[PDB]
Amino acid sequence: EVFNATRFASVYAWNRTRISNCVADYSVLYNFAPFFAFKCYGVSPTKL
Amino acid sequence: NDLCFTNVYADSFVIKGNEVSQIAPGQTGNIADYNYKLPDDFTGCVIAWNSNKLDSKHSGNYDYWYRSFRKSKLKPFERDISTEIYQAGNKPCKGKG
Ligand SMILES: *[C@@H]1O[C@H](CO)[C@@H](O)[C@H](O)[C@H]1NC(C)=O
Ligand SMILES: *[C@@H]1O[C@H](CO)[C@@H](O)[C@H](O)[C@H]1NC(C)=O
Repeated sequence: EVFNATRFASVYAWNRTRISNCVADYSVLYNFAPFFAFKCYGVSPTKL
Repeated sequence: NDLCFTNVYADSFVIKGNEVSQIAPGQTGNIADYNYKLPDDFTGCVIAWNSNKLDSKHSGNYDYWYRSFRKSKLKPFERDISTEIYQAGNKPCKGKG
């Protein structure tokens, strides 16, 4: 969803979802976007 | 102009304007991750000058190339010349589209 939406909020009202009770494999996040900037400020994508 | 070097390596390539900002020891970006990666402990100089007179002509010129799809990151000073279609999902697909 978070990426196969269309109406991503304007920045004045940033929509915020909560992700819980699930298993995260960020390869879907990778293949859902021809990335331009993946500057992580938390955990490295390798160890994500 | 006051130093000596065991050996000197000169790597030359044309990239775009933002990519000059991208080229630096350990930066993020499909160039600094899949196309060229300098070592973290880099001891050298990066030269960049504008060339709109040799890489441009009327009706366009698409001669140059760059990689956005690699199976992993690029190790420092390591070339990855190859034409292999990136896998998506689980298909052993070999082709465009
Ligand atoms: C989301 O994924 C589905 C299945 O891959 C695809 O049909 C759809 O176009 C995608 N939506 C967006 C906005 O990427
Ligand atoms: C925020 O995201 C949720 C989950 O997709 C959606 O139901 C909600 O309508 C969104 N709000 C806005 C402002 O788009």
